[PDB]
Amino acid sequence: TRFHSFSFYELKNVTNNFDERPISVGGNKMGEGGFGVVYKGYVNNTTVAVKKLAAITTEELKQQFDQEIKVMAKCQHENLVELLGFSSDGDDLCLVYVYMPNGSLLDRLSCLDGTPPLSWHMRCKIAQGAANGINFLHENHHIHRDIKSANILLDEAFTAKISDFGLARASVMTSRIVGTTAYMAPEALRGEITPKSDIYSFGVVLLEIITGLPAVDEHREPQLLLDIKEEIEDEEKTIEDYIDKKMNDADSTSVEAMYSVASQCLHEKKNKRPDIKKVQQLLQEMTA
Ligand SMILES: CN1CCC(n2cc(Nc3nc(OC4(C)CC4)c4nc(-c5cnn(C)c5)ccc4n3)cn2)CC1
Ligand SMILES: CN1CCC(n2cc(Nc3nc(OC4(C)CC4)c4nc(-c5cnn(C)c5)ccc4n3)cn2)CC1
Ligand SMILES: CN1CCC(n2cc(Nc3nc(OC4(C)CC4)c4nc(-c5cnn(C)c5)ccc4n3)cn2)CC1
Ligand SMILES: CN1CCC(n2cc(Nc3nc(OC4(C)CC4)c4nc(-c5cnn(C)c5)ccc4n3)cn2)CC1
Repeated sequence: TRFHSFSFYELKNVTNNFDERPISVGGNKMGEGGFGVVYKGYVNNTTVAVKKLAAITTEELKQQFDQEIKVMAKCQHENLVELLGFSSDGDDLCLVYVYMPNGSLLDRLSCLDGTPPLSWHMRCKIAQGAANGINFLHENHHIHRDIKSANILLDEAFTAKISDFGLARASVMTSRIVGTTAYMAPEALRGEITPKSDIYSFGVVLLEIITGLPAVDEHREPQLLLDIKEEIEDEEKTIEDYIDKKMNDADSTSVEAMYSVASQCLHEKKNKRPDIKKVQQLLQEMTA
């Protein structure tokens, strides 16, 4: 697959000079990370998302921009975001993607901008879709290294689409430890590079789908959502205590079936964790 080489001013045109005001206000800014700002645009009579990279050295940022392109050139799947083009220019790095009508999983779980809560049926399909996207990357010998709800984007049909490949690796140890701390496997925080870590991170994403809570809340007991696993095992709290109350269609059997998959993904021992193929098989058996 080949990408369109855009000019910074030819991208400044579609985003109305990268209007930093929100969409609701009438601007073009639709969100931010980690590591730049996602902007709304229209080009070839189609809506696009333009991410403007912000500088955590600028030489290391350029490497992630390059990794992104390399992975996006090789990998293409139904449950993966598609790269449209990029702007190289003089210290101005921008990536172009197709606009995701429903934004991110993080934002739909928090009902940001007054969006309706996701039903348990929509949540099961989003989890299945995301596991299919991770399956494609693991089959194509890639490790994402940053599986999180802000990187699981959603289209008009709520089709889960994995994004941000700026840290992905082919198929081990490393001195430069990267990823999101609230989602990292114990061994990943220790410098190991294994697709078994991507499973741990997906286990956190699943607890977010069950609870509607963020992975980390400094003003919460426990601060890390992955710790609720221990509270449940210790009978300190139940799964019912943690189930998102913003659902009317969540049956106790399939919620506990999804919790079982998350609990297994969240094993301390990377080898005692199921592979993405077992994850997909369990998530499929959950909608039966
Ligand atoms: C600082 N940086 C700014 C941006 C700059 N730049 C890149 C392009 N275009 C481009 N670059 C590719 O190489 C990489 C990813 C940059 C290293 C590339 N690679 C593949 C490919 C196919 N299979 N695989 C495994 C990879 C396909 C298409 C590609 N197109 C234009 N400007 C590079 C330097
Ligand atoms: C200042 N800077 C401006 C921009 C300029 N620049 C141009 C490119 N274009 C590019 N580069 C590739 O390089 C590698 C090998 C991926 C890294 C590349 N590779 C493949 C390919 C297909 N199979 N494999 C194994 C690789 C296809 C197309 C490609 N296009 C990248 N940077 C550099 C200097
Ligand atoms: C300031 N600067 C602006 C940009 C301008 N510039 C344009 C290019 N375009 C380019 N460069 C490639 O490769 C090199 C030179 C980076 C390594 C390249 N490679 C492949 C390819 C296909 N298979 N493989 C394995 C590689 C395809 C297309 C490519 N296009 C390079 N510099 C120079 C001056
Ligand atoms: C009420 N409504 C307000 C509007 C709302 N909404 C829709 C979008 N569309 C969107 N947003 C992206 O980014 C986020 C979620 C803002 C941060 C995004 N990102 C990429 C991407 C792929 N890789 N990388 C590195 C980035 C591709 C496509 C995208 N599409 C944003 N908000 C829906 C609900």
